Amino acid sequence: LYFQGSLRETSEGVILSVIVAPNARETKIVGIDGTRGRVKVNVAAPPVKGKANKELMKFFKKLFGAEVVIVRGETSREKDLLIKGITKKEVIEKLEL
Ligand code: NA
Repeated sequence: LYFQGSLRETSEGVILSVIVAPNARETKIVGIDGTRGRVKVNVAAPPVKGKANKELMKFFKKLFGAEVVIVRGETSREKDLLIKGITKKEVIEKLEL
């Protein structure tokens, strides 16, 4: 199981496909869902008032040093994040740290 199954590079940056679980002890990557092609991300925020979406974006903006926006799944557990202006190679390097 590699992170490459959860990423693709468009003209704008990298779309990182995640599957979240809120109410977690710590925001962190906890796995890879090999069937869905998504990174399993625990989010230390409640799923109310957009707080889990905010925490998710904050985590990845800090990790990648780039603006992160939700492009699909704002009200789903399965969310696609656009990491603007970054390459897939850079995203893989940072996910593997
Ligand atoms: Na939310």
